[PDB]
Amino acid sequence: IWGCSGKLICTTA
Repeated sequence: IWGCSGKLICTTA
């Protein structure tokens, strides 16, 4: 779920 809402670790490739 591509959703960066308050997340240092929101890189998922």
